[PDB]
Amino acid sequence: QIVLTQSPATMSASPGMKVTMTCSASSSISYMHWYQQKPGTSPKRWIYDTSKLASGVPARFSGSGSGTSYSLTISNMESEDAATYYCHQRSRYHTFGGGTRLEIKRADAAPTVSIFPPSSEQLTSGGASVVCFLNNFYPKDINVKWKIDGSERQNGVLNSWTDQDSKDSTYSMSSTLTLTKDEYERHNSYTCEATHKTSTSPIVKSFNRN
Amino acid sequence: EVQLQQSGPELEKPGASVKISCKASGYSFTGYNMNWVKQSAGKRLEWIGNIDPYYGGASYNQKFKGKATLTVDKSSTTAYMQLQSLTSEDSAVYYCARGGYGRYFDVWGAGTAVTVSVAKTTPPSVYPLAPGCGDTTGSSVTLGCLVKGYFPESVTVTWNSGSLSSSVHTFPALLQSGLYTMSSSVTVPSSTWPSQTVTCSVAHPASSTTVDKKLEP
Repeated sequence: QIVLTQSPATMSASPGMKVTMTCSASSSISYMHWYQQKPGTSPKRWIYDTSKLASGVPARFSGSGSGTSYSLTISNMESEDAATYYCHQRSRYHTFGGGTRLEIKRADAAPTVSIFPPSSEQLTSGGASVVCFLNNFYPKDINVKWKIDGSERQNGVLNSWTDQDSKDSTYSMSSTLTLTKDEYERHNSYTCEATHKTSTSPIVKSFNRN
Repeated sequence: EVQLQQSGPELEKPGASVKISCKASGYSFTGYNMNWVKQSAGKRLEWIGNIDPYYGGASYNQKFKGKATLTVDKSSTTAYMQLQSLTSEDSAVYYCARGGYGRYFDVWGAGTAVTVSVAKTTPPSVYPLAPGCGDTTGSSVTLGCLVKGYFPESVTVTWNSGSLSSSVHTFPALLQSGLYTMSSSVTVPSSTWPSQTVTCSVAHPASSTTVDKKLEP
């Protein structure tokens, strides 16, 4: 029943910075517990009974809070602290927050955008995927719009995002518009249009079949 | 020490059932409640329910009543969760976790992947992603491979037998209508492609498939 809210869902910080993330409950609770999770791994008990550190948790971590408001703090962030942190309470039921992922802060970076027509191989199968890569951008927030002959196309689009990169801390994204071969061949112009905070104009990347 | 060993990945069709296990070791089995937690790909933790191995009582998140059934087996100190009438909503990783004092979860299993699909093992179609005519206007060129319609996970995509790794991005697969699709990109200087050959090598162990696709201008 008790709803736990973690905001923001993504938090940026640099090694050395103090970090504080918050979990708030829809009704007063007695304790908060916290788990750390990294891609490919299970959650790990991190802080429990509001302020107790699990064995093996660095002392730079601390927990606090009371009533409807609780927090997990890192005194001085390390790189290895980039991870998702979930709060957890039990009253009538066990409930979890939505998680806050701590990411490595870096300078903004505009995406490199590439667009690809359907291969002849795919076309012989009656299908047609148009693919757009938007690579090495920061921050992660980005919007991609597909246009066919200048008109926005919303169905048939699938999007995939990489995890933050180990080496340059950027994000990348793949977007695919899948059509039938007959529908694809009926139009001339295909456009991948991206909006990202690094520019007030949409990035336009197109090809014309003719 | 204390360990929870979970059973391996499950692949089942819609409407079927699956029973996954969580073998506990290193402690007095009846002294702790066992909890089960769902995590859909890239999403939050969700509590399913728990079971007391001493008296046998189980408690459920109301959302999973009629979906999940919890049991224990004291002959093998194992906790079980059965998921019935599977739908695509049930594809997730499932964790068992030991509760302490009814409060926190102090030991977690490694998780069991469950994937719901009507598809049997199916090899990928591998499609080259080359820019259209006139697209390469500058100093770099990005190429890709679209790996489509395979089941189950996973595939690997390697560029020029691993020589080009520093500029490679691998995009997580998506499940649609029971089959997976993923893509991979690589960027090289435009002075080296298409003047030189670039090949993506796609391996799909489950179907014994290896596909080498040359990127053509």
